[PDB]
Amino acid sequence: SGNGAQGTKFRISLGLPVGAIMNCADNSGARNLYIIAVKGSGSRLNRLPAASLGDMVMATVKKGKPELRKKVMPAIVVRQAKSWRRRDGVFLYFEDNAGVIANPKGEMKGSAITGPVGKECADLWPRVASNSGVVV
Amino acid sequence: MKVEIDSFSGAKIYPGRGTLFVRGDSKIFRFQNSKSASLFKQRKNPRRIAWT
Amino acid sequence: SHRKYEAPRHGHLGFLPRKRAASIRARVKAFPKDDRSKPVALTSFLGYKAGMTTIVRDLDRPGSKFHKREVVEAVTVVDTPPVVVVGVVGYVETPRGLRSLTTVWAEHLSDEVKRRFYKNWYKSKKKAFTKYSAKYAQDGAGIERELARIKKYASVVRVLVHTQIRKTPLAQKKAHLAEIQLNGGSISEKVDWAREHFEKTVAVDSVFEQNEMIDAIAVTKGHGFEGVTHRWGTKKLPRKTHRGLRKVACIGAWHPAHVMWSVARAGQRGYHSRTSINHKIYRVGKGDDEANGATSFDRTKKTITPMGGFVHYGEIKNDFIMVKGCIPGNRKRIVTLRKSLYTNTSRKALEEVSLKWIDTASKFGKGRFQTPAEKHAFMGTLKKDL
RNA sequence: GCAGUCAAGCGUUCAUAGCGACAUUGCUUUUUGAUUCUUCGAUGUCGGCUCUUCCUAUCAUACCGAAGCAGAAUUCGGUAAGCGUUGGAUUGUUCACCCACUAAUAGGGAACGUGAGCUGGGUUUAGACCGUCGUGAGACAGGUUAGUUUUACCCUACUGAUGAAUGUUACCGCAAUAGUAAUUGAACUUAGUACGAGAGGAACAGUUCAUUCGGAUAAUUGGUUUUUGCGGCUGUCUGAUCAGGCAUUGCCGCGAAGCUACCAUCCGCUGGAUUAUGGCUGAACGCCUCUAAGUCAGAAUCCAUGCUAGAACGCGGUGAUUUC
RNA sequence: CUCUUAAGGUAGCCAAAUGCCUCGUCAUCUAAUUAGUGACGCGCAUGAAUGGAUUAACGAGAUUCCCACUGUCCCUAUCUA
RNA sequence: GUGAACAGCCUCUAGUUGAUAGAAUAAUGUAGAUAAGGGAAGUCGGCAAAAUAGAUCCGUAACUUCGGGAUAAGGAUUGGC
Repeated sequence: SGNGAQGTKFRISLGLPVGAIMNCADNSGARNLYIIAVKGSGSRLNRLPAASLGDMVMATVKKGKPELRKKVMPAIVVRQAKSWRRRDGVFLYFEDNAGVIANPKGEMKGSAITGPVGKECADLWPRVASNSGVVV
Repeated sequence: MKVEIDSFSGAKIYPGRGTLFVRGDSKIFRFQNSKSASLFKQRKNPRRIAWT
Repeated sequence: SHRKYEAPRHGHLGFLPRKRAASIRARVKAFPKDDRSKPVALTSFLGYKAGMTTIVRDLDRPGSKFHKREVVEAVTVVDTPPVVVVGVVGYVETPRGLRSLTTVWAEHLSDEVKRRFYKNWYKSKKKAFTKYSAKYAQDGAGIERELARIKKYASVVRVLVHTQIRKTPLAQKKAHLAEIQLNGGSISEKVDWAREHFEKTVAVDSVFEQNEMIDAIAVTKGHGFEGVTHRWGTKKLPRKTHRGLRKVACIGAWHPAHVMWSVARAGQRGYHSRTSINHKIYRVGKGDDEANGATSFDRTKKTITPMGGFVHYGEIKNDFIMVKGCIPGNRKRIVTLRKSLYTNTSRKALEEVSLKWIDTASKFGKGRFQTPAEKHAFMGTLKKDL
């Protein structure tokens, strides 16, 4: 996941290797988030680091407000297209990959999230849960 | 424990079976297997698929 | 010359050599510490692995996101008819190891076991224990003597038991025979228990109980001769490489001038002996029970057997052990279910389960129905029927 | 390159917490030289990829002793190589340099490991442009572009696989020897506590998860499809229909089974003895002293438990042992 | 104004396939660029048919980026002959 | 016959059915395919693969030697009756 988090996150399948670009689902003015690092994450020769629902990533904004581009900032993954399996046996998946810009403590830069947002993410990050609409 | 129903075929879904899609709006869809899942993706119409 | 980047070695050197097991029945290599203060009892059991299905249950684990909530788990079911006791073997301690001094057998042995002593039953004269039997003639002595020898010397005591493989869907007629250490108390008590049980039967519910953690011992599924890549999980070489790419590029430095026991090489994969630990009993089935597969929540009458029958195995008509998760070996294969060499306190290990529902749909395709009854209710009348 | 001895000095004061001049003793052989012993009827260059193993001058992780150690953070030092030591941008690069994650992103060896293992970007044949040099042919330790990577079937080693001879044949076992494995992080709680003027700010026990590794497994989900299993489609051929052939598996949708994925699920043991170190009793030396005798506690160490093979010249118990 | 040796680099162009120093400096593009591009120029050693500068079209030529694409890769699996 | 066609695919006439064979279907290959999520992070370098593609109708930039650029680009459509 990351650091700033309230709780733990049971393992969820990885969908977003470094280099993945996800839709930006806040109202910050960024359109993309491009993942360059995953806060969680350990090491294996040749393994790309990869994130998953509720992970904090480090990202840059490829498309979007100029004041917001050309720099690395933390983001949080709130939806993933790669299917994953919950402790209750259900394998679910979203229709896109989406993230929200955040500061290192987990406070969100924006103040609204567009789309649904998976519970696992919601639980890890109060401030995201707070700004979330539908959850799972 | 609940038996869900396949939202394309009306089929009984027991725990662990199939998959659950979550659309953009947030309409949740559940398929019982990968057949209904696929026909859904191809934008088939349940009303014209005779086994549903 | 100092490897440019560092990585962990592929594979575990504690599971070498990676050859075919000697026997298809994997050996119990350790029995639990004996506590001679409690009733004489078997320490393992023999069964046939039949297949897997799915469970639902509430979890009980304070502090977990999933406490007081339903989770859904793979289980595997192993066909477990009663085991028959036909011998006792006594072991003595020596400065060279445990050693067997005698074996005393039962007066009558069934064909199932007798068949284990032959390679060409159809045409043998089946003379197997026919002179041994006569030892019973004499009011006792020969037999009663050897029993007495085991009482006098003898330091550990195992019974000889066999499977009743006929009570099982398998084509194989030859039963499986094994020694199982008697852990209940006192050498003398052990052999009496053993004597008393000769020709008699022993059920699993006298060995194992719900929630128990047990070990499984079995030869692993064979796969024939494998290349390095899948055998060891070595990395594929680039697409560009000449002369193939499922290899390891460098088998060794120039010195030591010898390919070394630690580099990965093609050869047999599978058919190995594994002792797998910590498998929690989730059900102990009764064969006489027509609601095997039911629950205090799912009240329906149904047996554990899947619709269609366990694929590549058949039906479960006997007692059975249901174990959480999975187990080495494949369907049809003999498994020894051993009890724990230790007293786990895991919390995970202490949890008491109760199932809520046991899957029973066909495993032969995407089965949509638990019972014939449910299917007919859903489909209504067909063109066969009525 | 690395480590000492002396101690003038640094260090508010104070040589030696951490450092340390003038001098001075060494060690190493991944630097570079010096030499020219081997190889010029041949030993295939640089870098990378892949993979195994070894060293320790230890970066992380275990337990400790120091401090200019209040707490947190650090720094010096011991026992330690058991276990890890990464993802990228530019460059043929090694190196270098930034970004980024992390417990940490230590340093080295194995013919500057590793080309009948690959690659061929660089170097270093023959094409070619330029700059400098030259009357010229040509030259350049300058830039640039294009430039064929051969053989294993033999021995050995290594992986796995059979097997003669110990009356015959069968079933159940022992265990010498050899291998052996787990790893690291976070959150909750302890606690806004100990400590502190404040700013800040731990840990043990208990709980839930995760990382890297490993061994299996296939309920489930997903991948694969000559099930050529069902259906759909183009073109042609069998007069039409039915039903089929051909199109190097004609194409498309679904697709059981099998195989299989941190793309799936399950499982990964607990006793002793020690190291450093801190101590007990205690002389030597009527005092003192952890040490001389004796002794307690004690680490990711070691030895066992456990786990894998089972000596084809290690072994036990048991069954049946031939008239044609 | 002067010296060598006849003159003394005009018009242009430029770290260019010509720049040692050099991974030049500034700007741009990137999270990050010994790369690319635009600029700068006392240019080791650019420069006018020893042709200089420009240049539409063309190019299995060298080079940089972007969209699309994707088993190149993460990380491998499966099938046919 | 299909179709723009001396293409490809199937056919008639004519000609062949000849290029050791049998049984299996391990590894590793050679040749042919496919892959969830990501999308060049692989690599000296997108090498190899993949993606595009016929026709009709719309639409089409800089620049230019005014000829081009241009199938630029970007879109809709397509069977049977």
